[PDB]
Amino acid sequence: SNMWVIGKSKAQDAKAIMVNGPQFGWYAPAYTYGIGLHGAGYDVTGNTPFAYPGLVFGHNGVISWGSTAGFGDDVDIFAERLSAEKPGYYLHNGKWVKMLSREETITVKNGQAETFTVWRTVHGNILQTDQTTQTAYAKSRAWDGKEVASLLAWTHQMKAKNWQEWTQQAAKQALTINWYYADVNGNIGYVHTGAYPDRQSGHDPRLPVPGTGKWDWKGLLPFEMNPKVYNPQSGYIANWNNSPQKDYPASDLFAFLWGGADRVTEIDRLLEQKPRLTADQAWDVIRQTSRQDLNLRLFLPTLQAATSGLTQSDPRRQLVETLTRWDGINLLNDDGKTWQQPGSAILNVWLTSMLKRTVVAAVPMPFDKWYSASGYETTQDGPTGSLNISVGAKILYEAVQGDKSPIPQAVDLFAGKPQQEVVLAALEDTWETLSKRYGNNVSNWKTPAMALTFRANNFFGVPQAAAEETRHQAEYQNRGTENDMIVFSPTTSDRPVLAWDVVAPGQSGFIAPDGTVDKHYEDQLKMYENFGRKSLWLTKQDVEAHKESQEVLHVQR
Amino acid sequence: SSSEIKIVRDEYGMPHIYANDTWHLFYGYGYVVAQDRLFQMEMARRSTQGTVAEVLGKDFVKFDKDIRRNYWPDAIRAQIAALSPEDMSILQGYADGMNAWIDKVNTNPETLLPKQFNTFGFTPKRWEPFDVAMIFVGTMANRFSDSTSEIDNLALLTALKDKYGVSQGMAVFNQLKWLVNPSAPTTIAVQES
Ligand SMILES: [Ca+2]
Repeated sequence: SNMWVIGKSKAQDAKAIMVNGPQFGWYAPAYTYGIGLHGAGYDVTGNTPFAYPGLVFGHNGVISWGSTAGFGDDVDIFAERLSAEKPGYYLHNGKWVKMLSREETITVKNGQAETFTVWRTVHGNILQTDQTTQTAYAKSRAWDGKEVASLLAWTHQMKAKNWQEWTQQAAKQALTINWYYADVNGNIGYVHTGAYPDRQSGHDPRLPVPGTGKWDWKGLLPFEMNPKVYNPQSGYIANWNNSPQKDYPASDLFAFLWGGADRVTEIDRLLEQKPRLTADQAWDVIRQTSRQDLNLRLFLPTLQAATSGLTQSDPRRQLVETLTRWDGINLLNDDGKTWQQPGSAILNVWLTSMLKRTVVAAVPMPFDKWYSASGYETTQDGPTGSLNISVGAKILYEAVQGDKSPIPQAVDLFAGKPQQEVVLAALEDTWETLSKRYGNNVSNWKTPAMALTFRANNFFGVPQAAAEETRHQAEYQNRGTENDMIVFSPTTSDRPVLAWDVVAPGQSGFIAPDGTVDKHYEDQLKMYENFGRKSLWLTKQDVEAHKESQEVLHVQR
Repeated sequence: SSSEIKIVRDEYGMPHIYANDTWHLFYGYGYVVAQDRLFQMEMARRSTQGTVAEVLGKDFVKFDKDIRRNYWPDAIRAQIAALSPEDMSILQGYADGMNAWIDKVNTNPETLLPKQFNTFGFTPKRWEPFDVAMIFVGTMANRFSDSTSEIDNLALLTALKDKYGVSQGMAVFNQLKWLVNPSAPTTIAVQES
């Protein structure tokens, strides 16, 4: 999930520009819901996931807000000590404490019903138990019991009129989420929000801790500790689920790392490029980053150095020259199914081969399968979410940095061979594989493009529409599920704020009993595909001016 | 009036709610959501509470059990019970709004019932404040803030110690799953903090 916020000093013909592309997968009917709320202290416009009471993306005519997943470490596992005798008890602070339990009945359409028990300790619900060790794992969340307050902080922030009021609400959001701010005066801000544990000294947050007492968190860290910036010296704020600040520790997921190879660099490159950006230029970064190969930049120097002393008639040198001629931007051919350049196919084969010879080789089975992905995933429906640099690829980047890398190389991943020799061997594998399928003439390689699918099943894998409701887009775009832009103090208008969004397929998922589809069921689908956008209205006169219908209700509590 | 809720839809169908109080404002929101996205919302309610096997069958029993094991319903109810009346209005407003429209739908299903309820062979039930809160808890708290692989990391670490010995196993662990990496590109510049 990406975001770019541009302040006074970087903005051209406006005072502040906010562009958000939350990435949640692509669904039919839309993941988010468009809504404007005027009354009881609220005056907002925007869209929000699952029509939550609070709007994750929008503005109130004074300030604008947005979000991106935080990925801080806010969950720890407690190894609970059970006795063989005296069951449903666990040892805590030298006493055998009884567990909370609840019975549950799963009713099944056309099958027998099923019942089970859920167990809970002071640390959290029990995940799994190992009756051989006499250990049970309880999952402890720093936000346990602040779920409802997090929702309400997301709602009350819509009424803030300045940074001061806005951060009072940011302080109550307990989930690990990045929050972004912009205002009518050109002020911009960022807060890495959430509840984080105050851990015991010598607690390694990557691995379980005994739940017998000594390892129990001391409490939660204060909000003064949460990374934040207000009106940064650069004139902008960019994030693509990268580290908030220097030395901030990421989630404990084995598959998640914050290293020198990060996709946020692709955004930075573009924002530093122009001294000032207009709104169209700010919107335009969505198109470029949507189409950018993420590995080109990281490994081109490595491939260039390795093939420098090779002959022109050497196929491994040819392949690097193709990539050298390429900008990394994927474009579809006229056929709507293949890419213009073979770069991504080359990097995908090369990278898979490199991983198998280096990272995969150093890790015992079956942990070796965690590091073998190149990050070019997909099926026929294309990727289920965003494209990123794989974990194996981030670890291989540090290795190819040698001594320029801050990560001590305990095992030499190249296993005593010079780097160049492993690179050339992987390049030989690439050539052998690709030449076999497409031929020897690299210039006529017509490689398959990734596609986009608006799925009928929600993210849980549960149907939220009929299978036939599934929509397909020819070009895969590494962008938000929705994209929204807020422009404060345009010099171009009389209006103090301008805002746009796109909610595809459409606003409504309604289908009448006879099979009659709503008028707004899919009127935003083509707009999505060609990087278009629709105006978001706030004021009564704009709303009135654009009204298509009215409904008045008289209800009393 | 205080009883009045005006609903204006724009050229894209995006609803705008005009109301004088909190309960009336959230009622309006709930009402248009039930108009636009009832089947989606209903399926999102069953997904977040682990009630998919009831209407969908055998295939969702494991899903249902996994959802239920990952939360404590009673802890959620207690947070709702502790809300102030203004805070409570948002949730009650919302559920009420939705219910208003579910009553008309269930009254005149020959024209108002979402086609998919017929397809899937079930009908919409009324919502309570707990249901609204669970939509957020289940798709925001469990989707993006419930991430850990600590038991798996321990398994990996144990395998590295069996391969490189104790000290070496640990140093390889730090090369694969480092705590911090000082070269990572950051949102906040180092001059800032
Ligand atoms: Ca942890």
